[PDB]
Amino acid sequence: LRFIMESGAQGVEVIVSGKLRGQRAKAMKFVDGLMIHSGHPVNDYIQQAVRHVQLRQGVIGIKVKIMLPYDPRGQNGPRNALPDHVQIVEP
Amino acid sequence: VQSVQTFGRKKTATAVAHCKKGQGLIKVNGRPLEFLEPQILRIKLQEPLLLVGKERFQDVDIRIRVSGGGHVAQIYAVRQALAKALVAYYHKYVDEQSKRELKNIFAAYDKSLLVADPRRRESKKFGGPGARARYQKSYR
Amino acid sequence: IYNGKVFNQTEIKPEMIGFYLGEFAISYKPVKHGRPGIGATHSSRF
Amino acid sequence: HRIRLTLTSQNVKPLEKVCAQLIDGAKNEHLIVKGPIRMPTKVLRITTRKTPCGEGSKTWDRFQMRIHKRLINLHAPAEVLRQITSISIEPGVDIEVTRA
Amino acid sequence: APEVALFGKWSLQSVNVSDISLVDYIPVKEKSAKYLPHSAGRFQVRRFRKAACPIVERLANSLMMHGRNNGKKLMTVRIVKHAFEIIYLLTGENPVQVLVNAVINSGPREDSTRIRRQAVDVAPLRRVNQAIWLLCTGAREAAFRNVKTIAECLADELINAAKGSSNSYAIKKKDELERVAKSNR
Amino acid sequence: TRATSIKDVDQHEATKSIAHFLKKSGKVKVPEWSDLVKLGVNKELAPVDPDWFYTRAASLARHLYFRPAGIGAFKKVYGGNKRRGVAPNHFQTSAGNCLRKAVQQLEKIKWVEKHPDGKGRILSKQGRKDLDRIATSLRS
Amino acid sequence: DKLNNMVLFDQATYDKLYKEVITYKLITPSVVSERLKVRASLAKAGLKELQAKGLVKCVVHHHGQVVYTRA
Amino acid sequence: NKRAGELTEEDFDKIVTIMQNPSQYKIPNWFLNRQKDIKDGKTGQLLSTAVDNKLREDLERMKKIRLHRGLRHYWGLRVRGQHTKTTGRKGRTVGVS
Amino acid sequence: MDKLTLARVTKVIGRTGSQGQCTQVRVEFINDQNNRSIIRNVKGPVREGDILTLLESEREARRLR
Amino acid sequence: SRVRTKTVKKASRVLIEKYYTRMTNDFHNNKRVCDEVAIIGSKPLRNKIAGYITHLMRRIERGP
RNA sequence: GAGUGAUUUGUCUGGUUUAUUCCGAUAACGAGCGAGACUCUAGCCUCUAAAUAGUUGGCGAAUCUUCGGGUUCGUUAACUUCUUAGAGGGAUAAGCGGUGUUUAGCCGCACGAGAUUGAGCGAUAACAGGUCUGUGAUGCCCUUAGAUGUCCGGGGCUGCACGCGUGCUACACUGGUGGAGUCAGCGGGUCCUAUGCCGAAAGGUAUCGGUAAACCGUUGAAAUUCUUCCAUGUCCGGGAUAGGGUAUUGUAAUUAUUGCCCUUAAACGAGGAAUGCCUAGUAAGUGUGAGUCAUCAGCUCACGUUGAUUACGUCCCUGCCCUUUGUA
Repeated sequence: LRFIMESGAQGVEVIVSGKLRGQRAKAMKFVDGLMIHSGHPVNDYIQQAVRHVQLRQGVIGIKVKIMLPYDPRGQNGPRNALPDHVQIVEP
Repeated sequence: VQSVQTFGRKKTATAVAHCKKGQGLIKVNGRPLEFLEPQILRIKLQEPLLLVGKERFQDVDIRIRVSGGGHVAQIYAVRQALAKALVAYYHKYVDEQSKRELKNIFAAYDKSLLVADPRRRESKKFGGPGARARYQKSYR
Repeated sequence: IYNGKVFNQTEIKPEMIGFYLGEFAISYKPVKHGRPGIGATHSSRF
Repeated sequence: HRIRLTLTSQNVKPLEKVCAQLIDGAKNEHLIVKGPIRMPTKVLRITTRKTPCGEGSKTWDRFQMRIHKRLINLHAPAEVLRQITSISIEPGVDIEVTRA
Repeated sequence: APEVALFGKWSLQSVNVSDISLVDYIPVKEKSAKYLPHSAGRFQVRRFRKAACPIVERLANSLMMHGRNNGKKLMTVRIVKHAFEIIYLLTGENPVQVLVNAVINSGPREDSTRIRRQAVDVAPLRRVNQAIWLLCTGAREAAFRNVKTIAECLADELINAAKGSSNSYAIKKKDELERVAKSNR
Repeated sequence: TRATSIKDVDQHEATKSIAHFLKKSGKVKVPEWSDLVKLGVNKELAPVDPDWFYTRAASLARHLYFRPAGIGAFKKVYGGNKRRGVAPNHFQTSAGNCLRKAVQQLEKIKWVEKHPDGKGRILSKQGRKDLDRIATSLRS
Repeated sequence: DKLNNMVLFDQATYDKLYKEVITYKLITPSVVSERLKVRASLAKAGLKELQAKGLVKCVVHHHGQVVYTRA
Repeated sequence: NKRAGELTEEDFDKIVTIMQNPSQYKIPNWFLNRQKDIKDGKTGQLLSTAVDNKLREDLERMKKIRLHRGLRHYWGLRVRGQHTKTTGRKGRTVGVS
Repeated sequence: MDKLTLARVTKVIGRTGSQGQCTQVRVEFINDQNNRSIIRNVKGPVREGDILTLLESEREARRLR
Repeated sequence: SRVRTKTVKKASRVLIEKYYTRMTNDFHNNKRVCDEVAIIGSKPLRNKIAGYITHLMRRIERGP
């Protein structure tokens, strides 16, 4: 989480689910910054990945979601700003 | 060559009317206006002529090509195209006063004679047989 | 003729011309019913 | 002869960019270019049950892919086409030439 | 401007609504004088838009019930035209006038609601609606499993309702409703 | 000014007159089993009219006046809804032998040629003449 | 109770049709069948007979309904 | 287009003769309800009680040879492979205990 | 036996009834020198200016609370 | 419904404060000036902003 | 800030909004997610273009004609109205009246194609909800060759005193039967199949064209429209059940794959207690496409065609949201 946030992401969400402590499964969620969930801008600003880990007790699922920053140059993130973000030209 | 082209629309039926300087001819898909099916929906095609006057229709030859939709939709599209073609002819080759009189008569009788009805079928959604209806729910 | 479990013995009479062999060796057993159990009906479900 | 340039894609922006590049090349060369002819878009729909099992309410995903096609008619016997075709490229758009 | 006549046979400008209450809820003349009772119009966008739908249009709309006959507005319009012709051929005056009289006569003026019931008055719009519904239901029930056609049953129902005789299903139901409401006052 | 073609007259009267003329000509050879068959699977009984062959040929000619077509196209044209008993109805094509025989009889009478591109049948140079003559006879 | 409707006219029903039916303001197969206890098909056949003879004016001639009036 | 009561007797004899000998009057073999009989091999139309007699004979033959169809026929069950779990019930509801 | 009294709806108090199917309306008698005003319960849709035909007019509905 | 969200309200407030001179009483004029003075990612959003700006102008004329 | 603390306030008295949507008040200030915005879709209208789309002609042709015109093919120019798909415009509570706290907004009018088109996405926190039978996703347990691996041959998953759920077909003249006449859209194809010929049908046969705005295909669908017979009769409603014959798929059709021909022709006369879905191009009726597919649709996912009655409300029933209140 700290590395992703330092890398310039607006927000990050990491979920680790499975047999982390004891027989009964649980899910641990770590959230930093601001993250969007609904709407088309999700496709442009949100980048997700899912993976699995096979440990002695069983399988643990890892989910990572990163909200990219608004990059006008179109290198670190989407070139177009969020639809509801109105930016004002200073006079 | 005095000629205008208009179109009437209804559901999916669309009729394109070519109206030119003529001798009072009314044709749709090459057939007279008095031999269109269904038979009851023939006064609907005659309404423009009845309301406005054949005296101001005999000077033109208007040919209507209708396709799509069903019988009622095509009849309504044809009548709308007829009215719009007459209005366009009077706008492009007759005085704006007669144009306004024409429009006033048609609108006063029926608004759908000049402006298309925007209603179209609404898409079906799963979990039911149609747009809004849902399959029977068994609670037990 | 094999019926799926055993070999049903059948003599071929002239009356069996034009028929499949399987039609003379029933593959199942006729059903004789047994006083419906608990799940039958809705009153006995409880 | 008539050279047919057919451009196909699943995204409209790259396809239109490539079309505009080709028209600009033809006009600069002073060729007999026929404007971009826009074929009806092809919609491939797949409707599937969301659940991997048979349980729960019956919910469906409606996936669809769109294919857009552009035609360009050229009257060009000279060596200019290879130049125009080679200069302008863009990912996601597939182009092919036919000697109609 | 030429005078508009329903089916090109019946005049509307000579029709009068006796009930001043329903004058503004039974559209017959002026803007309501339409040649055909088949006009594909939106009469449900707002609440009272249906009040402007022509009365013969309303009768045709309400005749196409019992989904066996759902969506068959052309067949229903034919039925209405035949019934009107029978009306004129049997009585002698304007069939549209006969229809207006039947609608005026078939509307219950007091009903019952669950506020045991309480007697309440009936709005003119509901009066016209229920009159049309009762007439159509009576015609349908009379025509079902009968040699008499739907057109003849509708003609008889409309004539009886217009005359106010206690032979029409609509008049009988109106009397039943008013009597029950009077008892429940 | 009017009633110079088949399209300018009612098609019911047009096909009636065409069948009447075809019967009068006496050059049409009705097939042997005409009174022995159904006109398609969707039908339940044989035609009530014993002269159904002439009416079918007249309808074929009247439609060929409108559009060139083939045996399969006319099978679709004369097909209809078939009731499968307890299952819902479905579209079903008509028979083919009757249409083929009627078309061949019209070809014999020289009322139908083959399409120049060899893609069906077209109303003949004489077929158009005869049908337009019948239409103007209808006149009125 | 079943409708015991005759399929072809008796002589009494025939002259009844030729005397009184022509005097009705409203003439239809249904009403004629109800009055004379005949099938609707027979009623309408007799009505075509009357129309051909010119004793009745046809007002409606639909396949689903036919109406006649006194002439 | 004529009621059967108006028809005279000789007409009825004509019609019954045609029915009993359809092949003579150019009625094709595909128009008959008993073609290529399994026993005799003749193609004819079974009229009146002949239909019931032949149905009885067919059922007797199948049952006697112990065909699956005959056994089902004689047990009283459906013979065209229909599901019999839910439909075809014409008995009395049976309770539990 | 009370004369058929025709009354115009001056204003609509509001909806009423178990399911809100009735409407309370203030009604003014048409042919009435004193211009009698009362409150009535109505069935079906009603708006200002609608004319109701009260079979008997002595009854008055209870004002909405 | 027709209740303007805080996004529209804040955008209208900022635009009125920073470009009062260019804001007239005409909806089309406000739309035009918004088009050039602000980068708005949706035409409906721009029209909502312009409408609320006109509505605010009407009150500003009456008083603070 | 308040409490020792669990926890509270922020996250509200009030008004308003589909909305924790806004106005505003305020021991809180400043923020995030969700809502909204957003993407696709439906209109209605102006620039780009169109030998895979079309029109207006011009030119030949061949019919009719009441002689003035109508229909019809086969084609070289002008143009995009129609068709297609890019780029944009357009609608927002902006204008008028009333109302409202000089608000938020609400109601009506006007202008208008339109003064809430339908979908997709969709928060925190949870369920011992379903899925180990989707998976070279998987822990542990079991089994590992007289296998619980794999394959091969048969049978079953359809078996029938009975109960329940989703459905199809009907109970009829607002109809059924024989004619005649005509209007779609979504979309699919190496397999679609045109068109000839044969056959009563089913289907058979020689194969054109197409890997597609080019051919199937101007997708001649149904309901519906006009006529003929039938007329209240379980009958020309209904077509379950069953017999015989016969095409096609497939290695194979028995436990009938399906269809086609003749025959048999049952219950059903509008359905008790109960109970479901639904607010406009909607319900309902009506057929078509696709998925499944060697063959088999009464199922599902979509498409159009014909097209309404009723209401524009309420919290009575069933529930949901917020606040106060009581609780063992």
